[PDB]
Amino acid sequence: TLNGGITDMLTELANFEKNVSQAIHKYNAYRKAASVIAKYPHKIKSGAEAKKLPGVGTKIAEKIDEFLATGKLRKLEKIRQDDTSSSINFLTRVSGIGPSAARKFVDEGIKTLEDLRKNEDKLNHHQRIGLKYFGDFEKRIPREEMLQMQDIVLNEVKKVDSEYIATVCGSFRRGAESSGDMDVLLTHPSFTSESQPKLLHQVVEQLQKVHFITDTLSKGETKFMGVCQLPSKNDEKEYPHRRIDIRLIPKDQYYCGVLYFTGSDIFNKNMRAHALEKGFTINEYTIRPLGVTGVAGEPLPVDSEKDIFDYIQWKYREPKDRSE
DNA sequence: CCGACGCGCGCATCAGC
DNA sequence: GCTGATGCGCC
DNA sequence: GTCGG
Ligand code: NA
Ligand code: NA
Repeated sequence: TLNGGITDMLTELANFEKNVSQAIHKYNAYRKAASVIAKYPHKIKSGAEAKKLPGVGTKIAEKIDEFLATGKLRKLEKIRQDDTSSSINFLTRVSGIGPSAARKFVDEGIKTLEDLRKNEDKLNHHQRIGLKYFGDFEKRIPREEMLQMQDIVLNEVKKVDSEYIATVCGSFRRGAESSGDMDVLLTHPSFTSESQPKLLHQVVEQLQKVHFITDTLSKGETKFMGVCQLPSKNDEKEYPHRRIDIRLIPKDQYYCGVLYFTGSDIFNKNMRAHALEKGFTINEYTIRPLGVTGVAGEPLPVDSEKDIFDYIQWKYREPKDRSE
């Protein structure tokens, strides 16, 4: 809570910019500000003190002065009591309702969850499933539930084909106390960049046979997005439903994907800006050499995560320590 | 001053032909 | 019927 | 909104 009142404000402003204003660069500007402020180790006492930080400019500085002198933000107080704006903001908390659907709904008088319940006919399939599990989807997932979840995912995936490789990435892979969802990266030997896609459906189908996956938000041939729920012990309170994603990557790109999706995020930007001060370009799929021109060669065979630690030649930095 | 800002990705849905 | 654009939720 | 060419 050193600067919590300031970051809460910047994050509040950010959400309104994303959801009501539909100004995504302001959203990220506000969130960037909140990030550098949350990590600044002093109780900020002035907008001017703040403006020294990268991502804090004049306007956010002035907003801090008003916050620090009066407790509040006039613009925020006003927006907060504003029925149209705050309804739009709120409906975006329904998964499948982004800022356009929420603008559309608040135009036609749908402002609340109940209003959606009375107009299910006007929600696509994703939105219905977001509305149904609205509460569950806002709970975090404790690491201990992630382990049981990961037990089921790996058990069943090896059950369909012992040659599948599955990895749970996300902050969970780095050891997090809790997770917001489960991101599962899938691969098979029979799936290369130069390849046949039957493999995702087989795994989704097995996880629905054991009633682990309960609903389907979107499915294709390389990405699945849906809902899962741990089995209850018959007598106990039933676990909340959880968001789950499963990505079928090719094998020659898999460990690039594992690294990318594991992260953490800013770990990778260091990992990448400081990747090419060495001569091997990196993204999410491949590591490719460059030349004095700057055009890429052809990517060299990463078949374990740690050949991105040979090609750029860092030592071992495991899931654990990739905080940045 | 004025554009960049994830030099972003898979899938579901809509606008349009 | 199709393509391309736009909406969406994410590491 | 903040940065930088
Ligand atoms: Na600054
Ligand atoms: Na939403």
